[PDB]
Amino acid sequence: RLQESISDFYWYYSGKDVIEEQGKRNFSKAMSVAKQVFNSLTEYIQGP
Amino acid sequence: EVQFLRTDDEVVLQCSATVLKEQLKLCLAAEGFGNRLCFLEPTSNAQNVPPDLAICCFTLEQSLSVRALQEMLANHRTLLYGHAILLRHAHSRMYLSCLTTSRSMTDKLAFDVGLQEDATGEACWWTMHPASKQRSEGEKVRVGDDLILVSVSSERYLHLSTASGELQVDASFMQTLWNMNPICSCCEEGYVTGGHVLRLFHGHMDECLTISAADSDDQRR
Amino acid sequence: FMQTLWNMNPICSCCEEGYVTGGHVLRLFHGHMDECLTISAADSDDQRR
Amino acid sequence: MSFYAALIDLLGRCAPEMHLIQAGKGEALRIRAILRSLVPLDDLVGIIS
Amino acid sequence: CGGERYLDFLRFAVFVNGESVEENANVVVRLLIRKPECFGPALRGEGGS
Amino acid sequence: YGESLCFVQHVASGLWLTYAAPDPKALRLGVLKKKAILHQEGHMDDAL
Repeated sequence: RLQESISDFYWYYSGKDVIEEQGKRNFSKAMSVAKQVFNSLTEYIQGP
Repeated sequence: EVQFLRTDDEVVLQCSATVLKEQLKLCLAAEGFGNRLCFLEPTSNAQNVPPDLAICCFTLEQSLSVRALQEMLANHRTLLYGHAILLRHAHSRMYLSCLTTSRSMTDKLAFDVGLQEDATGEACWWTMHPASKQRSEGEKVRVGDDLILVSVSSERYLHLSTASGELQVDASFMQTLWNMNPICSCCEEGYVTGGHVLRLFHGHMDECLTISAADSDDQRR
Repeated sequence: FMQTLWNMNPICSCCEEGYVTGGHVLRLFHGHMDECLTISAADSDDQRR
Repeated sequence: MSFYAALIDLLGRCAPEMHLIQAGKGEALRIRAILRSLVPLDDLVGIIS
Repeated sequence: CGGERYLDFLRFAVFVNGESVEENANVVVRLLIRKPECFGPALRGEGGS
Repeated sequence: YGESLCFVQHVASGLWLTYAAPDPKALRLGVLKKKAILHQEGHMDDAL
């Protein structure tokens, strides 16, 4: 779900030359969440 | 291994109707040249009467997210529920579209569905949605799945109209379930496949199977 | 004090975890647990048929 | 009559603004086309008459 | 009557200070077309005066 | 339990358990009751 949201938001900003500050902040929140999710999945599978 | 519809595949759209307490499967069809408007060709009898599939067949050129479609309009992939698809007639090289014109006096809001020469515009695009609750958006479309098709341009469903005695195809706010049935996915070079026009040559290309020319006495039988 | 012969017939010995076995009460769910097979509630007109 | 009048007022208010129309925004054009399909002009003129 | 009540609520929501709010208006139109009973027995489509 | 997808088939007839489909005005009511029938073909969804 998060990936779909990020893809749509990237499409929204695709034509625009430069992302503005609020868009940067929103990307940053999304990527921090995705980072935590990746780490959690990695930790599930690790050991293995 | 559950077959997943993919772009560049060729499909036929089927709908089911109950007439005389007897189920009937009907395929969307368009001649293109001469008549742009779509109609329904029954396929259930099949063995007693062969249907004309060539016009019925469509190919999935593109599947896109709504946002990507918006950007593209401003300027082999698996299908996902909620994406927008572009469908090309195999015979006429035309695009399926929601026409502005309406013929149905029964439903004033409804619009006719027909072929369009150019891919430009929202009309040619359609969005897929699950017919059933268990299916959810973002899920890969599966062969045999019942689907709901909504026009981007008109926000109306591809619909089967039984109000008139004759069965008709229209874009309406009422929804009709549709099944996307594959005909071909990928063909190896050479390697004859069904549904293709070809010539039959008796030997080393000298002579071929044929029927009598026009206005012949045999009546071309 | 009179005796009767009896046969002890097994129904189950050991079951693997999960792995449905016969003779157990269970629920039938059409899809992802939203709805289940059932009959009409009490005092319904259909007579619970 | 009040119900239908209120529905018409809501739809007209939902209708896009002129400057969006002019800019050519596809969503605005789509909304206006939908509203036009829902309500034909002849009916409005008849009601006004 | 109840339809009128809900309709004027949606009016106040969509239209503000002489200008339409497209964000709410487009959604209202989509919802209404999804449920065309809100339009009325008239404007029904099939068999509709 | 909870994993397998099972289709119920009446052995003698060979029919497949499935929902009847809404009768007219049932969709108007929105009732969650779908009568179960034994049918020759059924739907995908029949799995239990």
